[PDB]
Amino acid sequence: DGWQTLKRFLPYLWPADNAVLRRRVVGAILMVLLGKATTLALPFAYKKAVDAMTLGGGAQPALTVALAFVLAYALGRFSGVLFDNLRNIVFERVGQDATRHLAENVFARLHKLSLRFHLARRTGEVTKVIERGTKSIDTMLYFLLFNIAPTVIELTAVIVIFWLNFGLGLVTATILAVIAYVWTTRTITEWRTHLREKMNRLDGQALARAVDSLLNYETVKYFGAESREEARYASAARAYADAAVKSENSLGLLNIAQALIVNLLMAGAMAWTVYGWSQGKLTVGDLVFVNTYLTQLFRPLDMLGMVYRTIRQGLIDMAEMFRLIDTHIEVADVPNAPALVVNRPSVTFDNVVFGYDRDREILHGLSFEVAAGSRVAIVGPSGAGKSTIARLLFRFYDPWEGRILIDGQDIAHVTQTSLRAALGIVPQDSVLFNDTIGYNIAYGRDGASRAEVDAAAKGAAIADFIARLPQGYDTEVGERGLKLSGGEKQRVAIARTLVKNPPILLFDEATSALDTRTEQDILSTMRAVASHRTTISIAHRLSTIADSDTILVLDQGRLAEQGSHLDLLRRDGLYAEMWARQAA
Amino acid sequence: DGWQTLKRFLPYLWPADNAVLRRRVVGAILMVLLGKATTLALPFAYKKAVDAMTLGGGAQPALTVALAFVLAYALGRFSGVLFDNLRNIVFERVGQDATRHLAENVFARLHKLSLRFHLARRTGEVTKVIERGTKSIDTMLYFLLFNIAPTVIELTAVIVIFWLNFGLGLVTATILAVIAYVWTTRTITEWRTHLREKMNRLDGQALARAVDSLLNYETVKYFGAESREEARYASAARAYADAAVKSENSLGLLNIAQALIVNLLMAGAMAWTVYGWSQGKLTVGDLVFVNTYLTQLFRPLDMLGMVYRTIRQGLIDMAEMFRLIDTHIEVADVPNAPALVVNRPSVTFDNVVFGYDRDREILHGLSFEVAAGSRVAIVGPSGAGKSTIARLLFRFYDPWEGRILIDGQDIAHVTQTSLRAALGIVPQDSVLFNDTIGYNIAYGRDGASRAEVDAAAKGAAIADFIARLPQGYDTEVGERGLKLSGGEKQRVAIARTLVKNPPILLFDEATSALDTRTEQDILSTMRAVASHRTTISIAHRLSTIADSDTILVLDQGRLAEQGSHLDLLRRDGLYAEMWARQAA
Ligand SMILES: Nc1ncnc2c1ncn2[C@@H]1O[C@H](COP(=O)(O)OP(=O)(O)O)[C@@H](O)[C@H]1O
Ligand SMILES: Nc1ncnc2c1ncn2[C@@H]1O[C@H](COP(=O)(O)OP(=O)(O)O)[C@@H](O)[C@H]1O
Ligand code: VO4
Ligand code: VO4
Ligand SMILES: [Mg+2]
Ligand SMILES: [Mg+2]
Repeated sequence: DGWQTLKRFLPYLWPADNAVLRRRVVGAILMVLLGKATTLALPFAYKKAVDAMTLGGGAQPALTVALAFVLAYALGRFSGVLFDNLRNIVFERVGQDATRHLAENVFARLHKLSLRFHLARRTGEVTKVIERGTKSIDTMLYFLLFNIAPTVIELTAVIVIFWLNFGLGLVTATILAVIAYVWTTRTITEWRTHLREKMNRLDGQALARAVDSLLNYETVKYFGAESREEARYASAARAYADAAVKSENSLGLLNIAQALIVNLLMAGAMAWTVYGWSQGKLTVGDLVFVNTYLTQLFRPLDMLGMVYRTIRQGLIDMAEMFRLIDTHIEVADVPNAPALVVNRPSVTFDNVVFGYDRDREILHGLSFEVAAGSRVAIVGPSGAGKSTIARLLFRFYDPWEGRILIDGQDIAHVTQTSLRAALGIVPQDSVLFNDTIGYNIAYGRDGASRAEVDAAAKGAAIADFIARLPQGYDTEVGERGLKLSGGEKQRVAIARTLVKNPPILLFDEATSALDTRTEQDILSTMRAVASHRTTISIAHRLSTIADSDTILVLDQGRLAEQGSHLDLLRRDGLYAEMWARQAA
Repeated sequence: DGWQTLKRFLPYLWPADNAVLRRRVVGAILMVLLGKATTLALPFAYKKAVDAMTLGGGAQPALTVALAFVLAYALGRFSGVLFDNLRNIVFERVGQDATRHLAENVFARLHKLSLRFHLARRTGEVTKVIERGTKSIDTMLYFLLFNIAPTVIELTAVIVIFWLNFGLGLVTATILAVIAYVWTTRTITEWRTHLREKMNRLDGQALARAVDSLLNYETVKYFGAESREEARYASAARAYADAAVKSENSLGLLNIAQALIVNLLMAGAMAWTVYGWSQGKLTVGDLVFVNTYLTQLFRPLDMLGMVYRTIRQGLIDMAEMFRLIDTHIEVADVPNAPALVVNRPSVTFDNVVFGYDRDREILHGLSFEVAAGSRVAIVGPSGAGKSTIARLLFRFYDPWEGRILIDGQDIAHVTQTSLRAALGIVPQDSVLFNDTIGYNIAYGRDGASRAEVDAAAKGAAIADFIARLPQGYDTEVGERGLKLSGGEKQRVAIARTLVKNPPILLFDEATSALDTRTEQDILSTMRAVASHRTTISIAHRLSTIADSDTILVLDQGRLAEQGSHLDLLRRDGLYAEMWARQAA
């Protein structure tokens, strides 16, 4: 509930560092206290000012006493407002710092979590949650913190004052009033919360549908599907509006009940006071006093019945953000993991059995050894699952059984960072940042110099194409570089991995989008650049890999045939069939 | 400014076809008027109740007179709240309907706009603006509409009452108070707005950067670049927080000045009233009367100073939404465009000159004719720009000069819908909706039956693969189909286009991710399905298109060679070189 959320948020407000920020909170609390004391004082001055005017005076009738007391009243009101604005000004920095640290922590945690949480994740939910939560925590914190506590202080103070100045039927009346108020408010809020949860869930679903439609604009255009999308959005919007109408009607009923109770209590107290006046026990200033005290007390509470809905939503949103921060990490490093030390880059697969889900096993005891410095190819027909090999090597997931070794070391027992530092990959579908081509190429290593980018662009055979562009390296690619052709994007990917210069390199359909001459050029660069590293090339078109040291042919998640190109042509098996057929 | 935004928004509030809602708005305004009248009346009753009890009495001036008037006071207070909540409950339906129609209009317009918009922007900004704006308009409409107009009514009424009951020094004093109030508020708000616009732009930029970081999770993982993104986000967040601190300081100063003016005016009025009382012109009830009137008047205005920031941001966002709605459409249908009639599907290109930007011309007077029913291929090396042809054919852009005709008809003069209805395309990068495989295949034509999907899945040679999946047609595939292999995605794309059954079909490197046997299979299906349509196949690997009726070879935006496969091999030109090289 909300109480747990606030208890979780409380450590951020009173940090255990920054000795400077801690003092400001104390000062702000002191300002709050002075403001309350002044606003509490001013009605006693008003009551006495009224008392003086009627039934004689002490020096002069009203020339001096009435003027002095009216000016004291006005100056008091102004002083209270001044203190309130001063507390706001002093406090605002602590809040800004607290929310900045919350945002930074959530961002870091989201980058640390496992990919399986990224494979099915809607863009709209994450973006909406972070934007909404930052705005939410600022609004909720200010309204919550600075319009509830002083009212409690004033309620206790008023109880004390009634104690000191009257008989205690007033005390019993007010205590019963507060008890009724709390019980009624709680039961109504309980009824209201289920409908609130339903409304919020429907809103989130509608927004995610809308974003997916907008994100697939090309496909919606190709098939003329505009009307279908419009109807699909319209239905969700109507359902949401209905739920909202029910929610606000219940809010209105709760507000009417609360105002009835409050005004009943005021009626009763004023009546008892006038009855007491009839017997000559009390002056009429007592009447003015009680009236002013009650209205001053109840103004902050009546203010709230029109900011309720927002505060509620804010509290929900903050709970949501903590929920996101709490989800656990599926794949983590072991305790005290040693660093990876790569001296001779052999690769061993030892009886690896794996699948994404327990109901579909994909690899069936695949074992093989890739010798250091050798050039090997991995081929198979479609659906083979060869792209898992690579995804497993980077430890995006762990094997159910068996193990992977690099230089004789179990990759489950080493640090993730050294492992991924030792490996380079060129994937099938490469994504570009929304920035210049020069930034995208320099991204491979921290601080890439002009010489490294020039060398890589030469090795990638894109130098002339860039030279003929008007803006050169500053040509914008757009979103996912959708402004560049496929061969251009694949060349940028090759350049990136060239800039990394990793000891072990993986080509994952690296050449599939290029023309023949470009292909032969980059293939020659790849052969030259492979001098003393382990290179694994996964290719569809066999002619580009026929000179490999060894070829692994996978079918249906297992190793069907293994050996050199000549051995497989002699065996007359699957490889021979594939190659012969393709040649014709 | 805000005034223009509100004037634009007002037609949504007072509709013109339902008529049911129009009566409800009238009823709500009537309730507002009753509530204000009651809250205005009850202080006169209080002043008189005070006047009766002191210095005389009509009958029994101790219990009967005082009880009736205090009870009337309490009942009046309660009745005002009751009317206010009743107006809220009655009005709530109109707001929901208005915001629903606004959202629907923005969605439809966003779908109608030109592609060059989409390819220039970030997903996060548009999603943020639509979510933020709907929440913004609802909150702003409620606060704006129901906490400003009654204060104007009350101020005029109080002016009238002072007129009727006193001499007009009070009137001039209030007039001067209002004039000073408005002038001060305007000039301070003017200073504050420049800082506000900067704050908002900085926030938008930071959020866009964050979303692009999250959207490129794979690449950021591949290069261990987490620290760079964390620092990059952190700096923007600090800049934003600084700007926010300046803004709130200026708001605090404005609030203090306003409260000073208000409390000075009350001081003066009550002082003058006491001075007048000293001469016996006025009873003591007058003091309470004036005090209560002023406090009741100013209580709604003191509250606004703590909802100001929110309303301001809301108004900004509502302006933003209309700005988006107004942007003009680059490519529009001509007036009275006739429908397309496809009787003989020939395609003519007539001297088409085009480029994306006026500083880089890509096609240099390309002209050609594709005869109805022929099988033509378009080939070239990389960067050729052959991928522009299709985008031009669908009229995503217009030619600078020349024209394209189908059956002889200028495509610029026909309706966009009939034109795109006659064309099918299989693009290089195919996008999947976040849903099941069956939904994605059935999407090609509205209401697609089970027989058509079965026939298409057979023709695409994916039936066995789907049969071996546990959930079959109900298999989830992620978003952008990132869960499927490349061959699977390309097969789904082929199936969609087969489901459309268009008379003209374009294969844009359709066979690129498949193995040899799958390729030969689908190539046979295509050949069979091509019987009486025009088919244009753009292919990198020449062997797959050697049997075409004719092949067009493009280089650098021009036609290098044209003719049948044997003619080009005899010519010993570019085609011969490319083919020979690839074969070896
Ligand atoms: N995220 C995933 N969730 C569930 N199944 C998956 C996922 N990714 C891949 N699969 C399965 O992995 C196989 C694809 O492996 P892959 O090596 O990419 O084949 P290909 O080389 O033809 O692209 C498919 O059978 C697919 O169903
Ligand atoms: N949307 C675009 N905006 C700016 N330049 C573009 C855009 N699309 C293509 N270009 C340029 O067109 C050429 C590649 O276009 P394309 O037709 O895809 O060639 P190809 O057929 O070889 O893939 C490049 O020069 C590219 O910069
Ligand atoms: O997308 V292309 O440059 O390969 O024709
Ligand atoms: O679908 V694949 O065989 O190209 O990775
Ligand atoms: Mg694969
Ligand atoms: Mg291309």
